[PDB]
Amino acid sequence: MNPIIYTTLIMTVMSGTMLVMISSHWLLIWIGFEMNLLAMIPVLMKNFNPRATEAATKYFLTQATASMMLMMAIIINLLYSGQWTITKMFNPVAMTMMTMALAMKLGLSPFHFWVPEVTQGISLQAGLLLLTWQKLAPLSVLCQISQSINPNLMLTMAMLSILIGGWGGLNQTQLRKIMAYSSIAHMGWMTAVLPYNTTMTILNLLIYITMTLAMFMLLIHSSATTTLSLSHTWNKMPVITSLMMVTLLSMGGLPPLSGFMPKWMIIQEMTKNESIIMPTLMAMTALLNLYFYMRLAYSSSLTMFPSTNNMKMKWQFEHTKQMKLLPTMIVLSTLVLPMTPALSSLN
Amino acid sequence: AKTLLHKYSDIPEGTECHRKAYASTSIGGATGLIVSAYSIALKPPASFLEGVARTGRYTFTSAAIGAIFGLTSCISAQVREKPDDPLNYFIGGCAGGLTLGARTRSYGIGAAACAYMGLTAALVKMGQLEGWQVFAEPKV
Amino acid sequence: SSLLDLIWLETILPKTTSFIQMKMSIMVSNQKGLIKLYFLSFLITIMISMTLFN
Amino acid sequence: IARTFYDGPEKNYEKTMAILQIEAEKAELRLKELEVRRLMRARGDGPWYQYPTIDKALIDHSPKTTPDN
Amino acid sequence: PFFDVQKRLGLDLDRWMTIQSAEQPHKIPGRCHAFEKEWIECAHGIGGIRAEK
Amino acid sequence: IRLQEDPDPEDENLYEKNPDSHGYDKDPIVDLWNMRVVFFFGFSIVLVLGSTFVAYLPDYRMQEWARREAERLVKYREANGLPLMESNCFDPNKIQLPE
Amino acid sequence: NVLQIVRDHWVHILVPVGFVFGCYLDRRSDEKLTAFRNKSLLFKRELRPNEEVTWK
Amino acid sequence: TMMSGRPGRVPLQFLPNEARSLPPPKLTDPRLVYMGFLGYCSGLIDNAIRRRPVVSAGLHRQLLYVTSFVFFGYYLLKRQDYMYALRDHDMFAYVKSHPEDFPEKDKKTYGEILEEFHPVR
Amino acid sequence: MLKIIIPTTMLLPMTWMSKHNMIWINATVHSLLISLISLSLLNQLGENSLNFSLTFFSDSLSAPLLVLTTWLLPLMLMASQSHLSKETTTRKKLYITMLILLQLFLIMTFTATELILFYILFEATLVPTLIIITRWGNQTERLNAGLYFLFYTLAGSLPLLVALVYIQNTTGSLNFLIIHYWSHPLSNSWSNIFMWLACIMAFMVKMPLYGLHLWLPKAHVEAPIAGSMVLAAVLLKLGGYGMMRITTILNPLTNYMAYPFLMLSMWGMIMTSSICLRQTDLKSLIAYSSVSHMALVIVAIMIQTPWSFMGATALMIAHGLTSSMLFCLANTNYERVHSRTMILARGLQTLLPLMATWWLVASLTNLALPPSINLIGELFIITASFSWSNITIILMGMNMMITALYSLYMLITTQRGKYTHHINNIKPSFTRENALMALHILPLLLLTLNPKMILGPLY
Ligand SMILES: CCCCCCCCCCCCCCCCCC(=O)OC[C@H](COP(=O)([O-])OCC(O)COP(=O)([O-])OC[C@@H](COC(=O)CCCCCCCCCCCCCCCCC)OC(=O)CCCCCCCCCCCCCCCCC)OC(=O)CCCCCCCCCCCCCCCCC
Ligand SMILES: CCCCCCCCCCCCCCCCC[C@@H](O)O[C@H](CO[C@H](O)CCCCCCCCCCCCCCC)COP(=O)(O)OCC[N+](C)(C)C
Repeated sequence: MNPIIYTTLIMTVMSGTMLVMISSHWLLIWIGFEMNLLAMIPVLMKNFNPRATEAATKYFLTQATASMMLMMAIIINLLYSGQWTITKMFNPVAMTMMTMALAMKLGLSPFHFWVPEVTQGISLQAGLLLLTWQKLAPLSVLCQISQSINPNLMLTMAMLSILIGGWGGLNQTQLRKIMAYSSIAHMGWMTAVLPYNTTMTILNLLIYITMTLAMFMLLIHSSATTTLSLSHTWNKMPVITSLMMVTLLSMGGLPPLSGFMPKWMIIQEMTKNESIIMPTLMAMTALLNLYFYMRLAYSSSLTMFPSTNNMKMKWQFEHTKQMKLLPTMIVLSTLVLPMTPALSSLN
Repeated sequence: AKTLLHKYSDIPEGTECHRKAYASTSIGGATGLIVSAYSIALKPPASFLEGVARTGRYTFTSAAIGAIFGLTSCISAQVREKPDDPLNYFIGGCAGGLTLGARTRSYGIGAAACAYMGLTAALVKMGQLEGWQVFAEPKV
Repeated sequence: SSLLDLIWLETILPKTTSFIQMKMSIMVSNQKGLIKLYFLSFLITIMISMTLFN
Repeated sequence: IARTFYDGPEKNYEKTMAILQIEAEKAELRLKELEVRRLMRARGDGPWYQYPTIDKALIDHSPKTTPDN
Repeated sequence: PFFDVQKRLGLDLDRWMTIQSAEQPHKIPGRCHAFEKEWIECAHGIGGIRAEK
Repeated sequence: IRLQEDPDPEDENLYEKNPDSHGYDKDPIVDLWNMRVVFFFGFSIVLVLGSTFVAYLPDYRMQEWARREAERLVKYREANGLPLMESNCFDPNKIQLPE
Repeated sequence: NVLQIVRDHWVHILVPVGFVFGCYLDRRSDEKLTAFRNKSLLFKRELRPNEEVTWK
Repeated sequence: TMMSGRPGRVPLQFLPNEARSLPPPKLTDPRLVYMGFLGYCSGLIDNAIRRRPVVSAGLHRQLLYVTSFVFFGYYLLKRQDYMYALRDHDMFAYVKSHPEDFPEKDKKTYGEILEEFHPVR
Repeated sequence: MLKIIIPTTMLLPMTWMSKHNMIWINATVHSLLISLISLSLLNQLGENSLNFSLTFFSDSLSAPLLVLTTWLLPLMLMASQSHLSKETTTRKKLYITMLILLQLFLIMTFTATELILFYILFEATLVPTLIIITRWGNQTERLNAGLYFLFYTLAGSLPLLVALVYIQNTTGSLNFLIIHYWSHPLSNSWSNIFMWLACIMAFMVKMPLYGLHLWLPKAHVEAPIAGSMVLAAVLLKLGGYGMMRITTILNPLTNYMAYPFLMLSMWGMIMTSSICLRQTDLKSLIAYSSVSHMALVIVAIMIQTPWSFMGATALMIAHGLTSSMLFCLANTNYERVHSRTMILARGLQTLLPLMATWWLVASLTNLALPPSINLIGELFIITASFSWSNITIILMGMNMMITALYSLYMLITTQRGKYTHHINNIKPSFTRENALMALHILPLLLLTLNPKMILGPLY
């Protein structure tokens, strides 16, 4: 792929997402979704191999089905109201269709399998862009249409996402599948808080995006896609492993790190609405995510795995490409708990 | 599902134990049917007869658990003359757990299910008494 | 020491929970990666959301 | 020791009074804010939870093809 | 979520098409132009909750 | 063998190189000064000075003040025939019972 | 020489200056809680001729 | 969304004109100092990742880190203070304009209030 | 409190900027200076607490714990410099940084005035401890020990977070002064039962309670010496401090909800002493003795009388000092023979006399020997339990007998008898080890001399 073509495809993905986030018309929002998917497929297929082709095929099928359901919901809403503006939807059936379509686009359970499948299939840069941006857009649509969300359906899908992400991440050994299940669990948390505070949804989105960017860029720096490949990083550049360890501790929600702020604020907000069982279950279930984060931390930094002999040549050579904003993402993902009241600025 | 739950709740707590058992059996059968549908979808059977056998096994297990829970809880509350008491729901939940253990042929599964289901059913009764809500309506 | 501390206090709280989590993790992650299977799952989920949720 | 390292009891007493006043006022404000949020979300008659409606400046009032609009 | 670039910049990208009582070619009226006009003028400026109530 | 692994090193004795070792550092001067700073600061400064500071901490708990107030109250109450310990902490006139 | 001693033993002032700065910040925090100074019913009194505040 | 759609809100405005009447954060704000600390930590981590001397190398780069963090932190603090002041303004306005919803209550003393006593024995 | 907090945050850069061979010296000297500075917190008032600012306050309960933490840091530095001779400079500095962060978090925890900030800090204490255990532990089981410790603590503490945010929503504040002054009775309801359960269970897991304590032998046995010292001396006291703080708003529900916990504490105190009688590992014996003592502290806090709280505070301070000293002695023995088996090394009285003296004094303090503050606290708790009921005396007497039995069993097994013939690498005791033992033991005797400093606010 030509660099000009790649940058124009990235620009087109961002253009689709921005069209979704600036449009006041359902047709224009659907157009933005379609443009985003159309420019996103080749990004997945950039490094051509059967795994990448299969991941792109599964992603295309899922997103096409979601777009069909979304346009059906738009049409049904138009039939009963004659309105194209994105507001509270006027038909419960259309609202259910839209909720299911946006949940499928996000990867909320039980629409999650494509997330680990595609994330394993595609490279690290593709997975980073996929997770971050393709969560960025449908959450914007949901925040706009939150006041008509069915709380029962939204919270059911959110709790399912949390449980399934925890269990899948428990089982996986592949780093990309681990990141995908982490994404599923975090999306569950965000959509669980969504029907109450879109501000808390946005706060969790920002913190999750920062932590995910830091983790993916650390993986790209170490060029490790498996647990054992990451187990050799301590013998080449031990600083990256320590930074990954503190980022993993933050992503598990351990105080006083940045990952505790979204969980804390969401639990507080849901408690304000007389919800106790759901916050307690969500808090207890995240211990699975913390467990497999800790298991990954044991293999990479807290213990020394055996290495090989060509690692001496690797010692002799130095990393060339410089990650952009990696130190900033590492600092923002661990040390911004004292800056919590800025969510009012986020309001 | 809402209609079945409404029927079960509308039947009074300590009376009409046969109707309570029937309603709980219907709820359990619906849950088992949903579980069997998801199981067939995700892990396809080797044959139509094997799929029907799996569906029947799961549905009967769930329905038996529900019937035992309803019978035990209603009869316990009736004989003890203490409605609105979580102990009856705990006894029903442990009875359902023992039924699940018998169905799966495992003493350990039966004991763990008795403990967990009894605690869960006691918590459900306490929530009904105290006004706890799982999917709380937005406010504030 | 043995019967209570090393056996039953371990069996009740920490070991049983870990076993349940491992079993559920295996159950969730044990997928053959078949779009036919999980799209049938999608159809079931859509039908359930349409009917059982009002 | 008292002269060199410590102050009188009046300082601690009155600082405690000031701290208590601040914290009590904060608690009152928090409860009142919760009440205000509940009322505003239930009624929609304040500046909060004003979900957008359709602007009436978009309506075209010019005469149409048909007299009856 | 919604960055109202149209309102900020004074642009009109889809508001012309949002409703059926807006400016139509050749002044062709909608089927329910009067009813939509009445509802919009009722619900203008009071928010979704009060508009529905 | 399954790896190219180092042999487990022999235990290192600090007394072999330095017979008069305090067990702090391999370097003799560093070890001696570590001993000196630990002993001086810890024992002398912390133990002695903090112990005498705590012993001569001013009576901010008002134990002696309470004893003197009790002496005055006992003297006054036994001089006037009043009970030494009052029956109630507060004033029943200032307390308003429900009907 | 003398330069090396300062080059090596300059870290021995960090904790003392931190203690000094902590005392200063404690004074700063105390001076913000002076809204009931000489206003409690227990310790209220008239100021001496040559003082402005009861405590600092 | 609580304060989204508030009347008179200009879209895409980080700081409106009505925020100018609030006290700006001091330059010695502890929050600003913490933002500068975050910038310094980012510079140290950058040196560590690029395998330069962590404390000595790249003084200009570390200074730029600290300065950028302080700049964005000052503006972020201004916006946060404006939003909290706006929240308090709206709350007080609603309380004042709904007296029947927020009525004053007669204050009784503990000599009149009867509280049950639970002995600890 | 900033005059104590800032010097720790300055210990950090001093550690990272000192030379390679001066880190231990500088850290020890300045830790001792900070401890001396923190000795000024003991001057407390008889009416109320020391309210420095809106964020931090000190009390007759917080002051001894803060002094104990600040005194414990340099001893941990001495032990760590003992066992980390061959480490690299960067990793030595990282270990010192972990210790400094732990001390800072503990100080802020003990002085935090709000329950939510207290929760944040007392949960932040987990990360340095977990890193220390799972990174500088000697054996394979350190990973499992860290997992058990972390998950026990977090599964206990998350419902506490939910309860704290709920209480803030209900009452308007989590400030301790406000919740103490504005406290209202807790009616007998399922919701109040479960709120009480959330708070008490979090702190009980921290204690630990009997039946929730396996993580304690796991972590204490497998942690390095400094980690073992901090885990027993201070980190076990966060649960007791929290219970003595939260129980303000949990009345009168504590009269009825405390029965299962009291029964568990008493019976498990007996059971853990009996377990100590039959331990083939010295560290495990010390850990189970810690469990028994903290069970007694739980009994005191649950019976919740002014005589019980003073005993609880005194016993917490005494247990911290004694358990730290016992762990240090066992670690010196381990550094000799590279094994934790109790019966491996014998005749250590004829091989090392002054260490035998230190063992004797530590064991005599471990059992309640008058007039030690250990006995003061235990006797106050026993008297309060006697006023509570008159069979608690039977249980306490059984526990005291078994405590003396296993303490003297450990002493006789390790020190008396004839030495192992084939162990010929037991070098004479170091000045550093002797100074560590002396600094462990002398403050305990001075506290015995002046006992009102550790009897808490109820004195
Ligand atoms: C200073 C206290 C900080 C407290 C925390 C604050 C937040 C974090 C600090 C910001 C980031 C700092 C830099 C990080 C990378 C450091 C790399 C390194 O080697 O550094 C050595 C470096 C000197 O060595 P070098 O010659 O440049 O290069 C040697 C090679 O780097 C030699 O490298 P190597 O090849 O030997 O690398 C191997 C090593 C590589 O290991 C590392 O690089 C460790 C550091 C990176 C890990 C992550 C750091 C934290 C990032 C944020 C996460 C949250 C932090 C808070 C967490 C709280 C809960 C735990 O890996 C291992 O040893 C693996 C085994 C250990 C793994 C398990 C333990 C992991 C612990 C993770 C948490 C650590 C928290 C504290 C970190 C303190 C770092 C100084 O010293 C420093 O960087 C010291 C810090 C800066 C001091 C500035 C002083 C300025 C002048 C005085 C100012 C006085 C106050 C001002 C006011 C006015 C007074 C008058
Ligand atoms: C007239 C000539 C002078 C004009 C001056 C320019 C006027 C302002 C121009 C603003 C830039 C031009 C537009 C560029 C995009 C605008 C982005 C921003 O300005 O908009 C604001 C948005 O500001 C950002 O949201 C605040 C950024 C806060 C970043 C931190 C988040 C808090 C994290 C908590 C932890 C903090 C850790 C420390 C961080 C370093 C509000 O816009 P709004 O239309 O209403 O948003 C709608 C969506 N809502 C309602 C749901 C919010």
